[PDB]
Amino acid sequence: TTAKRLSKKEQKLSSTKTTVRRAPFGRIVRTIASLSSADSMRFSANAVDLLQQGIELYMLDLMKNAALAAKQAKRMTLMGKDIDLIQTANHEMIDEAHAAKLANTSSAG
Amino acid sequence: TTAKRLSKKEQKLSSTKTTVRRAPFGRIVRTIASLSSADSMRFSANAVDLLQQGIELYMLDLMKNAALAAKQAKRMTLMGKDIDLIQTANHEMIDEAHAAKLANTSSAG
Amino acid sequence: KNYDSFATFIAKLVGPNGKGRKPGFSAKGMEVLESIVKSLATEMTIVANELAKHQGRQTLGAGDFRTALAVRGSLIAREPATVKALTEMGEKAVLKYQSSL
Amino acid sequence: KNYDSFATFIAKLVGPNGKGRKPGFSAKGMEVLESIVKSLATEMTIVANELAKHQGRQTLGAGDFRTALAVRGSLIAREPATVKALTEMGEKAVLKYQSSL
Amino acid sequence: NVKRANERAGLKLPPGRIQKIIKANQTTDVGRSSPTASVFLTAVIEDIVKEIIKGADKKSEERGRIRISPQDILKYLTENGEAYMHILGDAFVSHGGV
Amino acid sequence: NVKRANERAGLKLPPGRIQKIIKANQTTDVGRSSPTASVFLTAVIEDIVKEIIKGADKKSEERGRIRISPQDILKYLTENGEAYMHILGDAFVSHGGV
Amino acid sequence: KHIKNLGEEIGNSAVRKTVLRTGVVFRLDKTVRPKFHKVMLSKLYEAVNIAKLAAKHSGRSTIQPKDVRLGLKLASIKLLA
Amino acid sequence: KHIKNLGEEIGNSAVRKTVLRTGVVFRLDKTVRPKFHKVMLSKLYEAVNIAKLAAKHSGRSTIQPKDVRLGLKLASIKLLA
DNA sequence: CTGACACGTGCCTGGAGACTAGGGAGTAATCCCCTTGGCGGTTAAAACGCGGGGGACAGCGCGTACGTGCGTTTAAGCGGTGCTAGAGCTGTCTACGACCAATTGAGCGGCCTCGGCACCGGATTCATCG
DNA sequence: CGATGAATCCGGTGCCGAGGCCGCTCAATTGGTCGTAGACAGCTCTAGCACCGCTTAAACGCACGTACGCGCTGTCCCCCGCGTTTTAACCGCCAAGGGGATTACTCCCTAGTCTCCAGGCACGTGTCAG
Repeated sequence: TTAKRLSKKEQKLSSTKTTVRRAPFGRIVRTIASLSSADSMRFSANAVDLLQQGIELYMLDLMKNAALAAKQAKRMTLMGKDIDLIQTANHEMIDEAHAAKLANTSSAG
Repeated sequence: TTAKRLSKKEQKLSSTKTTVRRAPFGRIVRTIASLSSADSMRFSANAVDLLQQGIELYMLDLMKNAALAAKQAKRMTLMGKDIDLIQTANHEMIDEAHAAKLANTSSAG
Repeated sequence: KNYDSFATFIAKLVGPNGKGRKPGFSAKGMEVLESIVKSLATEMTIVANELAKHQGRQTLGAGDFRTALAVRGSLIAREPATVKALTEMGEKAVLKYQSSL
Repeated sequence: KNYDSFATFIAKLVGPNGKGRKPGFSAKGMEVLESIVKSLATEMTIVANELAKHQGRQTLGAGDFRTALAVRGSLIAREPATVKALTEMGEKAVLKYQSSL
Repeated sequence: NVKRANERAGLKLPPGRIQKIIKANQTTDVGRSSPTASVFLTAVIEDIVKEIIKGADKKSEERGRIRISPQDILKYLTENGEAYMHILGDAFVSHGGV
Repeated sequence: NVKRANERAGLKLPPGRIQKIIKANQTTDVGRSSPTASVFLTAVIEDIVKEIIKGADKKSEERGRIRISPQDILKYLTENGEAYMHILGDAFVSHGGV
Repeated sequence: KHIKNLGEEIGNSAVRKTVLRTGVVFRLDKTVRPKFHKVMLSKLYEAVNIAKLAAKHSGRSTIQPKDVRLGLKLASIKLLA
Repeated sequence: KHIKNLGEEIGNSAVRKTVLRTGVVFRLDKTVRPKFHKVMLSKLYEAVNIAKLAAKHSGRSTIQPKDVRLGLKLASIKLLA
């Protein structure tokens, strides 16, 4: 039940904390902005904090829906083939080759 | 292998004839137009066809998604609880009460 | 040059309280409570303007907005009281304003 | 007296008898072939006006449409393969009429 | 001077500020915008805001403290009083938890 | 005269009719709308529609006939040439197969 | 004639036809029908009353293609394109 | 080698915290982690490059809060309300 | 705790009378297109009883594959410092959209014809359970 | 080793849509300014970027054992199949009148300019609330 105990405090931490730390967000954001061009986009100090509060909540909602779908199948755990079903049920078209190229090959730094 | 042939015929040959005939559709549309009002609203001759072409094509996508979910759940038939998952994952929750008065209390046309 | 916002006016709503006290607030919730107003205003104004173009008119007042509120109530399937009280209040306010002509 | 429809022009663009088959057209083909143009010219101009308003301008001199077409080709994960060709075609057309003055 | 807009319709928020927002989004086929639409819109918005604040304040005290926080807005009055919630659409309030 | 503005810019559709619908959504505060906006949009739309028509014509003759119908546009071509389909992702078109 | 109440005007065979138009699942249980009826009527009620209100706002009494087109557009269902 | 390869900076801990943040499912298999990263990065790219284009179109070379607030709205994801 | 918001103050420009032109919305008048409605005669489709079978739910066995505790890194993170790209406001000259005559042909609305597709009737692949 | 219901293909038919005319009546040019908007050179001061040293939370990898996903099998019940009966689309035809659509007109309530003063915006300040 350690998972249950940690999930008890996870919401209370969520009221003030973030899932991925600030510097690993500043990088990632800067690296992606630097693509599709050849210039340093020179972000501000509040755009990153505005982006985080949207993306993290969006994916919290997505995984909540996916876990709800997984429970319905009388399966306790969560599998990847549950996400694709939710994504295609929301008509959210995606590209797989581009996503694989983005995730696999980069340097960030 | 009778349902397979029935589906093969329905998919191709019947690309014009709708699932529900025109006269019952007109009767239900006229009955629902006078709900929550105090005047016989009349209609036109080309609006009902547009309403049909909208509603039926809207329901077909939802049923395709629900059937895909049911097949993904390692099942062969289809159950009503499959539709509820898609309805929740796509938002727009229905007031359970209204649909009942609509299907049950409403009785005319 | 000044900036125009509802930061003070949001703090100006009903706070005098004798039976419940608590006329409190904070600066963390100011941003969300002032974005709510802008969101509602834009959302209903868009629908009122779109509904106006049907009639061929080019004027908005006490009409198109009321029908926009009714449409945003019907689309939500809200409880009848939520939209009924709001529209009755709006009619009362417009009557109070137009009493003095 | 006069109307707004593209039937004559829609039934004209493709050069007939490519191999000996002039493009025929049904009654219901026209409805979809005009609705596509309507929808495209509506959404693209909406996203090209909401960006010129963001900049703080008054004129849409086709430089506020290039970055709307690019936005609409990036939002749909559509690779620039068939967006750069359209952009080049549009830029070539713009110069054609402009130079004639 | 009638610039005492608060006592004109008994409201609080200044109708003018809402009117500029109204005039911001209007396709170039309307213009006009009679001044009696702003009063209607401002009254509706004022009632909504007053009700949500009144509802959230009482519960934001039981948890402790005497202020109003984004979590103390998302909880209860948005989750309990969903009538003033479904009208806007999504919630996505803030760092307010679940 | 350069009444052949279609010939002036090498187009087929009349730019004025596209400008009529361009101006329908200007949300005020902008106005103006220089005439160079219509030519670019008209050229792009003309290329799109020409490609769609050419493909649908090429692929309709496999079933036979000399007509283009919603069944020959929704299915057959758009599910094959999805590049011009995704840009208007909400197909839901007409009496067609899939 | 004996039973005229709403819902069954959408025939029992209509559900089979619309679920068989897609070649994924060829069977359905007893509880699928009421969910279909409730969903379809819940959508249609809003999609028709929006058009009725938009028609009545501009005077007139008879609904017309423009009004139903606007209602469909506002009901988050996007027509031919 | 290390080269801070992209996507791993959203470590397994972030995915686990996101999954356990809700209280319905307390387990996750090995297929979830490689899917979460690719689900996130596409959305982040499609919501960042739009704001970059909007920032470049208005002169300038730096991104401000209004640009990203416009990009989030355009990316079909609503914000605080 | 320590710093943040509610209290207090000074100022200025934007919200207000106010008076006027000038056009758009309300409204009576008029006719003719089009919605609704009743009859009925074939005739297709939905509703219904019956039988056999395959598909959902449920136990058991199995084994590999997550969760957990523990020692070990390792970059998040603070506060400080310095350096400079670029947001932001101002002053000047001008190109190019706007509104107004005057002219003229191109596409909208009707008519006329002739084939395109819906339709049926006939000849047969694959197959198949004896 | 044949061979059911049919896997699709050939041979026409005539019944109304799509394509070729056919003048005409406004919609797209064409010239002619001109007064605001977009451009653009200069500048001044702000915040974004880059690096150092210390400390401690947090992600991280390994050993081990159990919870749980998956395949097997008996089942029994509920969905489909098929003939048959009941209903009710639906197409041809004739009324009947509601209400869409155009015109006249005239008076109200928005648009715009001229002038003023007090409400709202930007600093000190302390005392409690995270």
